[PDB]
Amino acid sequence: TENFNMWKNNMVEQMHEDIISLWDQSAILKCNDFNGTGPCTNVSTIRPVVSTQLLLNGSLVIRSENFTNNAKTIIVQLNESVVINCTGAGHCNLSKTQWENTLEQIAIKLKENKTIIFNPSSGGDPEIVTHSFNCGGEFFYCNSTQLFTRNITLPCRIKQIINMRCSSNITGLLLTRDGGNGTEIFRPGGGDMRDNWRSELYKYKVV
Amino acid sequence: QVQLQESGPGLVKPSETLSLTCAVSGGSIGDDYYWNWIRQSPGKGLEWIGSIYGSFGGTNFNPSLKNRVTISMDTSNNQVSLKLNSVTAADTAVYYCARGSHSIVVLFGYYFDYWGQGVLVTVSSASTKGPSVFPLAPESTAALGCLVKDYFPEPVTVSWNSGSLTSGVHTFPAVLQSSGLYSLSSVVTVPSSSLGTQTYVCNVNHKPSNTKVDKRVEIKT
Amino acid sequence: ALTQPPSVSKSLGQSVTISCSGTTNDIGAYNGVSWYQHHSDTAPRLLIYEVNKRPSGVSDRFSGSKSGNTASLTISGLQAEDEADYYCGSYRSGSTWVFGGGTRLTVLGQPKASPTVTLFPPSSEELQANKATLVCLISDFYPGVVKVAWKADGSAVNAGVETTTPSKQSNNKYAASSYLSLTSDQWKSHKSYSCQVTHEGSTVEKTVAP
Ligand SMILES: *[C@@H]1O[C@H](CO)[C@@H](O)[C@H](O)[C@H]1NC(C)=O
Ligand SMILES: *[C@@H]1O[C@H](CO)[C@@H](O)[C@H](O)[C@H]1NC(C)=O
Ligand SMILES: *[C@@H]1O[C@H](CO)[C@@H](O)[C@H](O)[C@H]1NC(C)=O
Ligand SMILES: *[C@@H]1O[C@H](CO)[C@@H](O)[C@H](O)[C@H]1NC(C)=O
Ligand SMILES: *[C@@H]1O[C@H](CO)[C@@H](O)[C@H](O)[C@H]1NC(C)=O
Ligand SMILES: *[C@@H]1O[C@H](CO)[C@@H](O)[C@H](O)[C@H]1NC(C)=O
Repeated sequence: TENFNMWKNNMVEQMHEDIISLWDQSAILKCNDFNGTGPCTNVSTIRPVVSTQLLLNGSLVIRSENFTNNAKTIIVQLNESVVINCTGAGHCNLSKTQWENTLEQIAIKLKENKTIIFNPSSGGDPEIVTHSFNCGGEFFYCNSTQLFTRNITLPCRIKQIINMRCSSNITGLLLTRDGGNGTEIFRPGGGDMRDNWRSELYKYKVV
Repeated sequence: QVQLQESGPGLVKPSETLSLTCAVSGGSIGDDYYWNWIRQSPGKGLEWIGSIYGSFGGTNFNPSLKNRVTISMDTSNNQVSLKLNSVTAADTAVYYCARGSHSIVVLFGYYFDYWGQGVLVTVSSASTKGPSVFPLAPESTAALGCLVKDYFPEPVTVSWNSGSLTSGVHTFPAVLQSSGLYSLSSVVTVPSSSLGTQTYVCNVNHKPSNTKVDKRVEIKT
Repeated sequence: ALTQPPSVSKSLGQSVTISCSGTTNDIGAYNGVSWYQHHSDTAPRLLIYEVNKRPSGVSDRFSGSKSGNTASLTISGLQAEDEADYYCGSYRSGSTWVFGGGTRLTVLGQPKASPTVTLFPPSSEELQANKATLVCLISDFYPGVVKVAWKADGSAVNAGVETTTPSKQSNNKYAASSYLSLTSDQWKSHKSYSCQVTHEGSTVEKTVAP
């Protein structure tokens, strides 16, 4: 008996460092079941997609280092994916039905007995207020208002990498709780990329 | 690449609203930058207050000021504004306006590459008092000056010959008298041969009291 | 906030390293550390951005690094123009932005410089208001410690004197002022006031007269 801990996973911070490094373009215990607990009963022995709000193309449940803590981020993992098409002409079609069923499934998982509401990002940072992501040279900034309040269409801003069409599977989500009342308000999160990558490395350790 | 100039009231009473404005020249505030307000109180270090992002008007705040700060952008006039509510003397400080540049914020953040000069704002119950302005006159070189006497609060602007004279201008820091009033002196060092020919005028500006004075400075009878 | 030592001293020619100790949510979450120089009466000047990058033109003497939750700025071949306050700062999760507490850098070995002194008599215009202010302006001296003594006809002058505390000019030297506040009647009651500025042993005197 010795414990896993995805919230203090030094692996995450090592891979974080080197993805950052790469972005200047310009043994191991695996566990099977989980959630990053202490004891792991069954013991064996990576897309650096930069994105916010949503997780794309990953392992396919909700996890938080502390749910009582509104400041802590909620990583969400889906039992079924949702295909999202994105075009260089500047928008994203998305199945309205397929998307609506998803929110309410996440909504029952959140009730763990009260009202659940999803609202747009509180404001401030453009790469966070929008569902943003890179996609082969280009970088999309799409208003996800319609997403977080038979196709749904999302307007997109697009920048090529000048600083110094692609389809996708939606693996999961990043969420923030308004923790200040008989209502729990959830808004789209992101920013700390380490969360993207412990979303995937939850079931690993080093010893 | 871009100039910023802060402005606003120099004096505010406790519990009232401090209001400032940044006028941005050379670029447009509707562009992909953060426009930030930053301040420094006497003795303390820098403090980020907040930011607004040009593209859509979204704001970020220092968590300990959130409940009494707003920031706006005026896309005509090309200005950004700060409103800080329910002030106290702890809000006395030099206020800076700064542009935020970025590559990908989620990996590299953002940074402050262009700043204005800052405007002093003083929170107090003391009344305003405009200064009296007096000339200073008596080698191959002569020293002429203006004495700006007994004003509150800081600062005062002194220029010479409407800004057309720069070389040799030295405006000294103010002295504080036990009355609570400030005085300073501006000195310009002219060619001694240029006297009797060139005219020298100090232009004194005390914004909090709406005092604008020009004094001729001559070597007298 | 983020922690820096409040003050460090080195000497001309040496190297100095200023540490900024942050948290897992700023420095450990981003390569977003920026460093700022701040001179008096100037706006903060950007030095380093994105941990280690420089704008043109801040010299090669400046460089930034990162280690875990701690960043560092190093300055080589210290010149007098580097005596300044230095601030580190970083973007922080939850869309906030945070500055360090500041480090005040002192640079020893700076060549000494003797004060220019200029003494002004009261204006007739002030005297007509029944007052008389004598103005002793002292500039371009280093180090920034001076002693001002007022004399009236030779006798020491105790009262009516207000001297500022020395401050840095844009050319890295110091400046200060002394004001002797008098009444019209006192100004005429004597026939030669003088200002004595004393800076590192030696002493300059200027003299005005009714
Ligand atoms: C979770 O957060 C709550 C509120 O922030 C706190 O009271 C509790 O101690 C935390 N649990 C931990 C740190 O295990
Ligand atoms: C999006 O394109 C993909 C093809 O890879 C497929 O899911 C489908 O044809 C499109 N879905 C839409 C438009 O909802
Ligand atoms: C949906 O996507 C297709 C191609 O991806 C595009 O031509 C179309 O304009 C989008 N919107 C609608 C409403 O069809
Ligand atoms: C979509 O997002 C942009 C950027 O955040 C915002 O300016 C715009 O108002 C949003 N659209 C609607 C219909 O609110
Ligand atoms: C979604 O993922 C499956 C494998 O999990 C893959 O076969 C499929 O092509 C993916 N769809 C898209 C649109 O990328
Ligand atoms: C996700 O996978 C699809 C299919 O391989 C690909 O087109 C898309 O670029 C991937 N997403 C990202 C963000 O790379």
